[PDB]
Amino acid sequence: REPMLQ
Amino acid sequence: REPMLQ
Amino acid sequence: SGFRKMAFPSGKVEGCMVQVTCGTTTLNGLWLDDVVYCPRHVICTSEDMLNPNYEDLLIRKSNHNFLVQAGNVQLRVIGHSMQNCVLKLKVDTANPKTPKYKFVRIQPGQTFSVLACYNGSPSGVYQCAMRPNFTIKGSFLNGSAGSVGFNIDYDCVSFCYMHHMELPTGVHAGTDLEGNFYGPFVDRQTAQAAGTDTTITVNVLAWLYAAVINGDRWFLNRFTTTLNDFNLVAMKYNYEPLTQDHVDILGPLSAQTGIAVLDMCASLKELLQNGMNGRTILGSALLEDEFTPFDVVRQCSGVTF
Amino acid sequence: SGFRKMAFPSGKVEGCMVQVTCGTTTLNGLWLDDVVYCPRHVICTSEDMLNPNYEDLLIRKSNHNFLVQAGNVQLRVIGHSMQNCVLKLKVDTANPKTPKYKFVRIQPGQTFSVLACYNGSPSGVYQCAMRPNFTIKGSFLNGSAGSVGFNIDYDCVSFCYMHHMELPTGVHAGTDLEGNFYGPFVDRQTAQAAGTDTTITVNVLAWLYAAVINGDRWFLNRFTTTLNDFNLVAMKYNYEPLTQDHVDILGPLSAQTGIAVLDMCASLKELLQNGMNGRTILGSALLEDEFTPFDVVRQCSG
Repeated sequence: REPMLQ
Repeated sequence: REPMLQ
Repeated sequence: SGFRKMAFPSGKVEGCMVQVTCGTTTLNGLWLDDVVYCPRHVICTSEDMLNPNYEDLLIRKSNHNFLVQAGNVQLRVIGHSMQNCVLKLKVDTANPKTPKYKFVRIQPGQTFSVLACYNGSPSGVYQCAMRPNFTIKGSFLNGSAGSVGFNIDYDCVSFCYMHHMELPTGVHAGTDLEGNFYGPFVDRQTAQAAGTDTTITVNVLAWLYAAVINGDRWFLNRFTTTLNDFNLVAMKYNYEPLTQDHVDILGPLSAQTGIAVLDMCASLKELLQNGMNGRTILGSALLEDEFTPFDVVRQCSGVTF
Repeated sequence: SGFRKMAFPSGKVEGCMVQVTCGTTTLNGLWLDDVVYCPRHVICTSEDMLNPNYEDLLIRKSNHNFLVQAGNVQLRVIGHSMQNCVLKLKVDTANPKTPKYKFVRIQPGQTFSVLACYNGSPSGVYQCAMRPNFTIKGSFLNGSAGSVGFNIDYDCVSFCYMHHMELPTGVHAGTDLEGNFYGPFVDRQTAQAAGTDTTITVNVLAWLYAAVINGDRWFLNRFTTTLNDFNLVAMKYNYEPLTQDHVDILGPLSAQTGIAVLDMCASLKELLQNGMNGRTILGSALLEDEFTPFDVVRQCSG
């Protein structure tokens, strides 16, 4: 998956 | 051990 | 993503905590409107804790015998009465920090947050469940009595527990906010023991649903089961039998995931009979039973207070 | 008695949480005195998340592009700057409920309380440890960025974490309050992965001591070990080397229980080489490593 900025 | 009122 | 044992924010309850000193002993009270709720054994000395006659210890005390401090301010007690196992100390000042609140008596298998307090100062917050045997697996030291357990619904604090004692096995017992003990215990240092406990099946099932929501699903299988056939397995492993209300309560999670409750019971059956074989679920090697279905939905949807 | 994952009371931090919106993206800010600290990726659109140049994005912003809401009140932003990966929005009113506080950068192995928040409002609190690989194992959804981690001593809140992002394996990453990330991570959605992790040996030992204080003793044994013999086994199981500073920090718990640190190491050695045989310690079938020695002393009796 991609990293996710939350 | 006896019950302890805290 | 992720799934943690999460407590409610404690801010609204912190402002209700006060210290009650009745001579030499000190414990915590809960200040709502113009009443301070505290365990009655604040009036005892250590020589009285065995078999106190609370009615006779009370009459020796008058209003001025109760020292109530809310931080840097002292609250004048202008009245005192006993309701079951709590005292109600009327004060001359209604707590300006009183939240919207309810007093509720909870059922075994339901959870709540505890704000552990000492000398009227909060010290910690953690999540508990009322065990089927009516004890709670808390963390409490001498002086913690009067700490409270609660849930929040929107902006309303539902107080369900006030702490009173520790049992010989290291578990804990207390009352609702009307002073009635959970379970058959008494605020006495006589011989007492918690009865047999069981695992809260419907909570284990909710937690397995939480696992699936979060992508932890190795325990899913192509099998199914009837409720009665599952409950035979449940009792074999000292799990609470599943009643169809439990099944109903799991309805929202089953609909969210598309996994029939009885199919998830089939996964739980295989877990009980074959263990986890060194695998983990949501980071745990044991089957966690202190998340309710409401807890799961609350966390996984980001509800705020 | 008893032993639980215990967070600090969250009230003082609840009173500092605000919502920050720049365009269509919203997250949380921390409002202390007249400054609001928040993650810089609040200036990004959903397309600026892959490889943002934050300098470019920020210079294109004005003060009025930042909407700050404290409860149902709008705070006026009157100045902004970027410090590493956080923004500092100066507002026109100081938070009147600002607690005594400090900013600290914690060490892998230390713990803190997280107040998970959405739209400037709190959802819940839980304990986290900073893993050796600079991740934390939290419970964070979109919108949670800007939630903070902290420790409370007396009534001084030591802020040590601000949440930014979720890595692919589902662990979480963020910065200190000065905007420097914990770990080699960057606030972009380019490919990244957490490094290999290890178990925090000193914390497992502290947790064993907690069990002894709470009357669990089945794992104790008559054996002893040297620090070097123990560390040879430790490495074999992905455990951090135990140092003399770690032995020293376990002093109080050793004294209270009367079990030498190296005797507890022998206990842990036998647990690692033989497992637990379906038994449990403090309600856990795994060796817990997210309690510090300080967490044990704070919770347990003396």
